[PDB]
Amino acid sequence: MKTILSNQTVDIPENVDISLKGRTVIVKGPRGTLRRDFNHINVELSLLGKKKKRLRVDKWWGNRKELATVRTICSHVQNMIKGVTLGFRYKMRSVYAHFPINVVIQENGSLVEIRNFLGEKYIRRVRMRPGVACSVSQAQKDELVLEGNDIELVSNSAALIQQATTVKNKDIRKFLDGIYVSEKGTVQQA
Amino acid sequence: DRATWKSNYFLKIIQLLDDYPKCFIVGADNVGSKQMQQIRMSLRGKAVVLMGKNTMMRKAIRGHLENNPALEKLLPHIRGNVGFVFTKEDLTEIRDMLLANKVPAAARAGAIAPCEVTVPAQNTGLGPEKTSFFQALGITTKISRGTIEILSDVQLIKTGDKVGASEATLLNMLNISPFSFGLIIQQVFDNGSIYN
Amino acid sequence: IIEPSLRQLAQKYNCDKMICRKCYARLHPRAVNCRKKKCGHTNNLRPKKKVK
Amino acid sequence: EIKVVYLRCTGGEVGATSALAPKIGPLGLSPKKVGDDIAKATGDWKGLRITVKLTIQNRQAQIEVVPSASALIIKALKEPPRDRKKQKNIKHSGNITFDEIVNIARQMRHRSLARELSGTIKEILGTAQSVGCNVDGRHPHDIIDDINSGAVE
Amino acid sequence: GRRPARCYRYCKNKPYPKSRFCRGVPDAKIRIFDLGRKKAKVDEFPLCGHMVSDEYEQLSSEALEAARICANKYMVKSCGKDGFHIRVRLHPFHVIRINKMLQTGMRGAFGKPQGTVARVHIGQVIMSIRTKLQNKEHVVEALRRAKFKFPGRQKIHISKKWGFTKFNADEFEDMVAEKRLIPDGCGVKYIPNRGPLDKWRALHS
RNA sequence: CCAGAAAAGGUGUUGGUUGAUAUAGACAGCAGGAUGGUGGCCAUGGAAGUCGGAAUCCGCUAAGGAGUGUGUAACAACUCAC
Ligand SMILES: [Mg+2]
Ligand SMILES: [Mg+2]
Ligand SMILES: [Mg+2]
Ligand SMILES: [Zn+2]
Repeated sequence: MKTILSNQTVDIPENVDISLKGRTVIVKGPRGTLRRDFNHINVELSLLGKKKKRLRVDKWWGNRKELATVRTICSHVQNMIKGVTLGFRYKMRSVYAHFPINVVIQENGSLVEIRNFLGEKYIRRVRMRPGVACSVSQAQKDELVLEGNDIELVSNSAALIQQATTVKNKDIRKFLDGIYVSEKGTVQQA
Repeated sequence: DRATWKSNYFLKIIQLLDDYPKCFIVGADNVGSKQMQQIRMSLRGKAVVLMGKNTMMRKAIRGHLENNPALEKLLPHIRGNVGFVFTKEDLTEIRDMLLANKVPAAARAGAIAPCEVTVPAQNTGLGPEKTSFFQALGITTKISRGTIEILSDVQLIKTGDKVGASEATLLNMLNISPFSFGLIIQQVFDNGSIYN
Repeated sequence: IIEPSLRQLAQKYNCDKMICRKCYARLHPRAVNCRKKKCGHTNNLRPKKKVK
Repeated sequence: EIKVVYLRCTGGEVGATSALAPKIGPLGLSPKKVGDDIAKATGDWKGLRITVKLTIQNRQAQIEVVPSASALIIKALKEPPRDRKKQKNIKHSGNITFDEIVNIARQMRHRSLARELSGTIKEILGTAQSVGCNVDGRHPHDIIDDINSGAVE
Repeated sequence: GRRPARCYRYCKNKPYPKSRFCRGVPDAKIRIFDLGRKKAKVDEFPLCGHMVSDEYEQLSSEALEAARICANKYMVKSCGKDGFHIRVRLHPFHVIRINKMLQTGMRGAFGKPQGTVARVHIGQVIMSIRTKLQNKEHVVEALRRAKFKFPGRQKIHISKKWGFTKFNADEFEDMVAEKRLIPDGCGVKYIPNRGPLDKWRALHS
């Protein structure tokens, strides 16, 4: 069948400010401003409540493969609200057996040179996609903190360095080396 | 089967409220079946302690309430892993014996820590071949008198930590477990009265 | 030689996967059928033989 | 400094396979004068599987037998023991009766890890079909004893 | 050296059996047709599941035996050694012919006997398994594993008949209490109201 | 006609049959127990529920199988049924 109506509301906290230019959303809060263009997804986005309390997305007459897009908009919007109010912090740790991985941060968070991975001399330069910052943390030996607003940029810049530190042409079940994502989370705890 | 199990649990909670008009509504949070069986086998001639589904007990109370109009003050106090204990002997002697039947149970690898586990600096009675279980913790040791000498203490886990697997087997080797979980009783029901 | 929680951190990205019997695709541990339409999203998986 | 240890020995024969030494050695005491004295202290057990606690001081251990219910019922199920030959399948047949089951249930309440005697006779009659003999019939015949025709204290 | 069954798969010829005219036929691959404890009464296995065919095709004797062993292995694993009765309800009678070349060609083309092949109709029962009423899933699973030894499309049908009888399973025990049916092993005997009544009084004695 | 395809599959999606269990509060999910006779008997070199052959019940129970798996020389440790 086609369901006649499927809707979900998203509660919008008091410190943050979402608004609509048609189908795209913009979010203004303490840490910054983050927009996203939903023009591929064919829904209705009402901004209801005065003092702007709820974002209600509803889809009329949908098959299940397009009713699946109803609450994924809610997930992207509330992930956006989390990234603007609180921000995102991916702490990914370096794991090695014999040779230590030397991570040196260049141009204040934007480039990561990874050295001595499996002893080899090839330097791995991975660039953070624009808006996230990598940093070697204190109170942990070999850790990389990726801070940003939006999870696609944060986790994608993390996945770039995790796909960079890869062991090829050898047994990946014995050679457990590389930097791996350890602790997903939040810059400012609520 | 399940339907007759539900229906005779109803009857064995009708009868045990009809004959005992004095109860402690007891929270059986994270105690073991071993410990509850040994307490229940100790306290048989004095009391009967009983457990079950809270949404079944509250409907049993709402099946009593047209006959016994005193039981509905129990209804806001039935949530959490919380059962009953019924007795006719006295009022606080069984409070004191539930506080005295506490047993310190083992630290499971994955339980959260209530309170303050440390180990004394001492020569154990383990032996030479069991030092790799100290090396996983990185505790600096010495061997003397044929067994392992702990040089200085270590507060290995804080108030409120996760108990790990390497940190769980070593305490089971040393036969020390400070985690004491017993019955942590919440309210008292005695003839339509509430005591803390 | 390696810290054990870091070792199991590497094992959650390199070891406890599923592999499809056909196509040999690498799948998440809570898998039921394969991701690829290469093999027809087929249903027979194996738990990725571990290291001895 | 009084210590408690357990050993699972095999009764009356002197055990050639030494398992006493890896526990009695690290505190220093002689294990081979302990193991044979345990065997003669058992004596009449002589063919069965027996756990024994040892209260060992800094000076001397004391020998006393831990009871075990499947051994206590099979020591009453008295058939002539098979020797060194150790052939096929010593499946137990014969008819034990209820009164020695009562006085073994006394030993099951000696250390009080059970409910009372009406429950101990049930949980030890379960051990009878664990072993393989019958009290003139099986526990499908001997549930209706404790149902309304009990011979229990 | 045996040809694939896609050659000898359709009911192409008139039925040509082992007889006074076709001599020298090699014996059939299958020769055992009942399995399990076939010495069982009608009373102790009520349930009966049929592998019923659904295309007018030709099944070979080797395929019959392969599916037989496939069901037998699974039910001696599952329902125990002595707790069912498998019956194969197709005996192979149509024999099949083979023209071998060694250069004569198609001159004098008439085949030597090669094998035996069962001819099956729309809705004919190929295998039937009689067991107790709680071993229903094991009947379904055993016949589903035995389907893959045959060509074509076969389906599974648990009958309303009491076991290997022609009588309905609900009224069976009523009729055996009312004594129109007499147990005589894996089958049952039907007693009409038409004999001399010395037989009636010998039953009612 | 006729110019090319099968057995087998799919948690793509759409209909249809049949049977379950669920406000006595289910299916996910996150958390807490998962115990005594007992390390049951044969058996094995060692088989403590976890290689094997038959058994496969009671106590206490809200509940726990003489055990679904990971394991262990074998226990320990984990996990599941419940
Ligand atoms: Mg190689
Ligand atoms: Mg060919
Ligand atoms: Mg022809
Ligand atoms: Zn696949």
